[PDB]
Amino acid sequence: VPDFETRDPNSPAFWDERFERRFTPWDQAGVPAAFQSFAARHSGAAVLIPGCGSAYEAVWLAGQGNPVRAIDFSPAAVAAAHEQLGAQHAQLVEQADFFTYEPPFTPAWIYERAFLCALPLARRADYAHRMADLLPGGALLAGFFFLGATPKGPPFGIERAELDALLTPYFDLIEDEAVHDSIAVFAGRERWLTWRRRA
Ligand SMILES: Nc1ncnc2c1ncn2[C@@H]1O[C@H](CSCC[C@H](N)C(=O)O)[C@@H](O)[C@H]1O
Ligand SMILES: [Cl-]
Repeated sequence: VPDFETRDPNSPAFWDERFERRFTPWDQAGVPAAFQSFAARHSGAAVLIPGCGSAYEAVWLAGQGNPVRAIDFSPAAVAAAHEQLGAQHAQLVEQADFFTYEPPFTPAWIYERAFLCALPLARRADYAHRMADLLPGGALLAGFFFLGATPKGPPFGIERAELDALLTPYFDLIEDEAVHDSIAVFAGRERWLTWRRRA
């Protein structure tokens, strides 16, 4: 809605400007219900959260005791995460490029929310390879996927068939659920998808 002077979503400065001016349409202001029920099913799982933004989910996982690393290449995003994490859990977030970052553990679960749809279309192929590289066979890429093409972006919507073309060479779809606490921008568009890394 506002007039931003950064336009390249590949740049951390792009996301800085949105956080800095308080224009963050994607922000849930909390932990989504489906994240909570999925995480309860995988209480021991080591979790990577790329493009974590405010990182509400990392605070929640800290309370459940999962190993977790949340990363965001945006300084303003990491400042937002620190506000949520406080000094107590600040070490769970790092300012890092998802496409460069090596986690200090092998993830059992990489949690997706409003990250794939933050990426320019040209970064989608990298996303798939990176997820496949990070996840061993049987491990999970699971979270909220923003389905259906959009005219502009971000958020860049993705057609179901294009998402298949991206992930099925590496993942089997094993869950596709309606979401019952979605915010306006994602209402009726996001779904919870669980992808299992192929062996
Ligand atoms: N290559 C990259 N590595 C790490 N973070 C990235 C990234 N590309 C985009 N991002 C980050 O992804 C975020 C998209 S906004 C989504 C934030 C959060 N996942 C939420 O659900 O609320 C921004 O904070 C941006 O800085
Ligand atoms: Cl986003």
